[PDB]
Amino acid sequence: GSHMYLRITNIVESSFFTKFIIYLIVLNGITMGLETSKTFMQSFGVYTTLFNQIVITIFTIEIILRIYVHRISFFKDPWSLFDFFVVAISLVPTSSGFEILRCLRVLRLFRLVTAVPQMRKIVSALISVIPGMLSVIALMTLFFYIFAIMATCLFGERFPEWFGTLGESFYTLFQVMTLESWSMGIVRPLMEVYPYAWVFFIPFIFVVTFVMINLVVAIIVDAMAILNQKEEQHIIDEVQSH
Amino acid sequence: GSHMYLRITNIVESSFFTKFIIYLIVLNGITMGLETSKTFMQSFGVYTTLFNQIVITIFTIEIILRIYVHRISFFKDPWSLFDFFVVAISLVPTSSGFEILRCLRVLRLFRLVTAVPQMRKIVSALISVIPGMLSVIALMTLFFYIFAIMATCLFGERFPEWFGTLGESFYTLFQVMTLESWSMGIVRPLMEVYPYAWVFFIPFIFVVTFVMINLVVAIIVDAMAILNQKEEQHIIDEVQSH
Amino acid sequence: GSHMYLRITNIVESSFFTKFIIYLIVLNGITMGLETSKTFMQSFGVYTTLFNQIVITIFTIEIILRIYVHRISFFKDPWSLFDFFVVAISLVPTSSGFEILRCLRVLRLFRLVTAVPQMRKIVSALISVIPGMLSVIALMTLFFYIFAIMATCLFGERFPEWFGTLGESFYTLFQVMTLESWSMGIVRPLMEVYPYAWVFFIPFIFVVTFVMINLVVAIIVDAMAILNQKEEQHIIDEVQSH
Amino acid sequence: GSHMYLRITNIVESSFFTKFIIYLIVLNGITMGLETSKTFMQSFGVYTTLFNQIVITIFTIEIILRIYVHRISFFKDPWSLFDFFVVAISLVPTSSGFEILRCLRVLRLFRLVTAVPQMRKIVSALISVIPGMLSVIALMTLFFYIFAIMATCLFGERFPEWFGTLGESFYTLFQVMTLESWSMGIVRPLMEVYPYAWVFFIPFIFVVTFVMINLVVAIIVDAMAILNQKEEQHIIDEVQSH
Ligand SMILES: CCCCCCCCCCCCCC(=O)OC[C@H](COP(=O)(O)OCC[N+](C)(C)C)OC(=O)CCCCCCCCCCCCC
Ligand SMILES: CCCCCCCCCCCCCC(=O)OC[C@H](COP(=O)(O)OCC[N+](C)(C)C)OC(=O)CCCCCCCCCCCCC
Ligand SMILES: CCCCCCCCCCCCCC(=O)OC[C@H](COP(=O)(O)OCC[N+](C)(C)C)OC(=O)CCCCCCCCCCCCC
Ligand SMILES: CCCCCCCCCCCCCC(=O)OC[C@H](COP(=O)(O)OCC[N+](C)(C)C)OC(=O)CCCCCCCCCCCCC
Repeated sequence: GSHMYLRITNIVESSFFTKFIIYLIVLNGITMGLETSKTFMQSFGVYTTLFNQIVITIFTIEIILRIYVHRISFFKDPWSLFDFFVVAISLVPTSSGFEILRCLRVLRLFRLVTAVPQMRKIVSALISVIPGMLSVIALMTLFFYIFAIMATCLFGERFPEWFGTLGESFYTLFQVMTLESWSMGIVRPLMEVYPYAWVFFIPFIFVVTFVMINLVVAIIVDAMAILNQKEEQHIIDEVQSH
Repeated sequence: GSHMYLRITNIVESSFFTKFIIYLIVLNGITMGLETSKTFMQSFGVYTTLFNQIVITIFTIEIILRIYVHRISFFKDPWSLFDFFVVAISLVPTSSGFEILRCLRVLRLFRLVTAVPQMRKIVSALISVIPGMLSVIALMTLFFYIFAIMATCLFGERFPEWFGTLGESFYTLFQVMTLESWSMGIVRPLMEVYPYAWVFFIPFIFVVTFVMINLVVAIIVDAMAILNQKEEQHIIDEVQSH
Repeated sequence: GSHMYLRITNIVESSFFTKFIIYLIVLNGITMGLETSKTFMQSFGVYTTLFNQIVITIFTIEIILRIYVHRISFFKDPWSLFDFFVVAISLVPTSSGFEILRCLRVLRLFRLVTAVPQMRKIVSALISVIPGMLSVIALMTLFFYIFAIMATCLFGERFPEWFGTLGESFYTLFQVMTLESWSMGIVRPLMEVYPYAWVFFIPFIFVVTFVMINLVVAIIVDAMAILNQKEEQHIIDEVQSH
Repeated sequence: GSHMYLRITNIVESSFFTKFIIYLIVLNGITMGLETSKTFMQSFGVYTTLFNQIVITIFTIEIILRIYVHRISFFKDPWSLFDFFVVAISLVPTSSGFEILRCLRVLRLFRLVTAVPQMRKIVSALISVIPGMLSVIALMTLFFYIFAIMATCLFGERFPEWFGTLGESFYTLFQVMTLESWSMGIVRPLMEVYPYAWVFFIPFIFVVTFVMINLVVAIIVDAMAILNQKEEQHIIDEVQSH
């Protein structure tokens, strides 16, 4: 039994195997770039379509193998779960009146992140910030929800494209947060009917802007506070212990 | 006497009471989201209106109770003052030719910030920066006031929508500070009549931008200077005292 | 002789004198805000005009006095030089076919910065950064000059409003640096004639953006490097000297 | 032999030589600014054209000399390589149906950066950050490539100006990253046909924005972590060694 199992485990945990997979990702990447062109597709079109159907069958083996080799531990791995879903997507057939999935196929190129350790590290690094930010995101989202409800009620009847709905207002308030056209595009028009509308949007811009800056400052200053704690230990320990 | 008073104080300072209040906030939140839809309002409309009239009577008890339990100390509490005003708003009746207040009702969902300690902390944290910034805000506001007066006098007669008034110019100068359409929307048009107008707006953009960046840098560098002072004490004390 | 001189020096260096001056600044401030309105000017117009002619004569005494009291040292003072020029401006009479100066009158409200120590400190603080930035500004300005010359030569004949002139191109390149309408407003139009124009503007946006961010980072990291040097001294001196 | 070689090496490594070169750069700079004007070119036009043909012959000597003096070491020098190419450009004759190069002539003013040590230092300083950023740029570029392919496939048939091509989509996605017109100009139009398009662009804006901020924070916090390591050594060494 454990004779057969290790036969595959030595294959899977192989460096070659990894490298081979990575080789395909890059190739199926270059492939999917060229499929973008209907010129290319009119000549070398069909070659590409089978290469796609190959790579995807190969990748399905890969995952089955990875699962057999890792069993439970695989579904406990964020990176493997990703690889499952991003290949699973590529399995569900175009046929069934949902041409959208034919467009998501290309998420399988994210496997290159999943398969290359220095990419993995970066992603892990970026993500590591988020869980501290969760409450602040929640507060900001509540803030949006309140203001979105208020604007729907104040401006939605005269300005329904922008505020007719909680979603329209959620969308407009995000545009205002990015400051895209907020004045020329949105508020200057609102004021033609609601002259005091600036009393809603300037303070919204102040709060939302102030928060994002403070978040950044908090992150930097709080992180530098830890590095200073860590110094105190090692500087004070070599003063005490010596 | 102090028999009856403590009967309520044990209720109010109850965890259950807090949790119950919080439960309503979330529900009256979800409620006010659905009121946004006239579809929903045409079916389940009236259920919602009474739930609103209940929650608001309940919340008025809550505050009366909170006041009896806390007396003076309550009106010395920013968080309670908020809760008073944000519920008071919700009391003043729609009737009296001011439909605006019907739209402010929803500020009562900010109680969720007021009622949940980790939200409270964040808000306290964000606000803690402001009092150091006060003079700089004052300087910036003076700067706006001077430039707003100057632009009203230079451009207001040909460009009254944007500069006819001190307020129009205050509003335009804030749009320029955010850089929304400043060139295409405002300055490029001004130059068609006042070719040297760029001499007003580029330097305004330099000053205002430079200041906001410097403020951020000052905050970070000045905060890291304190954390280094605090280290000196503990590092130097364990060198001296030992 | 030095009997008479000190008679005035005790007046000038008076706290009252300072406070009186500051009192006028605020009042002549509020005044110049109300002059903004032709409604107000049609009623209380003339009161205002004489108050202006008073304040300005008073301020001219002030400066003469300040000069007599300080002699050479006055013209060596940036803050006094400012006060000289910002009041001098207000002296040159509207008459002489230059209505622009009537609009600069209001720069005299900057005296409030000049006259209030906590404002003075802020301004001094903001300015303290600039001299380190001088070379980098020079580099950036050279960069603009080169790119402005290149764009005038590439795009100015088809796009003269935006690039016909070194100044037009200098102005457009600053708009691109702020990212105002850079694509929709400028580059997307250029591409209709010069399809590879993106090869000029994306890299311009990368360089200019990268530099401004790096400048900020350099300032923060370099400033935190000094505060760490200063610690080393005091931490190492109390280790050696004790 | 080494008699003749040193005759030139003393010339080239001369301070005067450097200063002379720098003098021309500034002059040929001022020159190329004035060539921008067809007024000036109609009067003093030809003077300028020969001055240009002189400066460029002189600069070609300079480089030949620099090469003879430095041999191999020259082509190992980024700054000299630059000087070679930026002067080489200026050699290839306008004639050959490529009027574009007549516009690149002016890159030779970048020699002033190359020739002035404090400029050199800045450029070296800015560049010093990039190699750490390489992987993150690669990740971001992969991200753009995936999203550009997806948008070409989702929106390119109805919105070909913006998404018809991988390049059009690459270009649009960069405009969205800068947030120029992203909503009013791009997404609001897309939604008229593809109402859920916001599900593509908001998350694209979140990822891309989050990353750029994190990069800046990482740089600052990671750099301050090194300066704290360096302190530990010198603070702990003067505790141990003394
Ligand atoms: C800290 C947590 C904060 C979380 C906040 C995130 C919530 C985001 C919800 C986004 C709303 C999604 C729906 C949307 O945008 O569309 C508006 C709809 C449509 O109105 P309706 O007129 O029904 O349109 C249907 C089409 N018709 C008329 C032709 C049949 O109108 C509606 O159906 C309104 C939907 C309201 C549902 C509210 C759910 C969120 C509960 C969060 C509670 C916060 C606690 C205080
Ligand atoms: C460090 C502190 C700095 C603080 C600065 C903040 C001041 C912000 C004031 C905002 C101005 C609010 C009024 C506004 O924007 O509207 C412009 C008005 C209206 O002109 P008007 O033609 O009267 O319009 C009335 C309508 N009508 C003609 C049909 C009867 O025209 C006016 O009435 C002008 C109002 C001028 C009042 C000035 C009050 C601020 C005093 C601050 C003193 C600073 C010390 C140097
Ligand atoms: C590190 C230092 C960098 C400093 C760079 C800052 C220089 C900024 C200069 C701004 C240019 C100001 C003039 C401007 O923008 O207008 C363009 C003019 C007008 O052309 P034109 O056709 O003569 O128009 C006159 C009107 N007309 C035809 C009806 C008689 O066309 C011209 O006259 C062009 C003016 C060129 C003068 C150049 C002066 C700057 C020398 C900096 C040297 C850098 C060293 C490499
Ligand atoms: C971490 C590394 C990431 C690096 C990503 C950077 C790649 C950027 C490539 C930019 C694409 C340049 C071409 C472009 O934008 O134009 C689109 C073309 C033109 O379509 P087409 O219809 O042939 O137009 C020709 C004109 N016609 C029809 C009249 C004869 O359509 C095409 O030809 C599409 C070109 C696809 C080539 C893909 C090359 C990049 C391979 C990167 C592999 C990533 C590994 C996962």
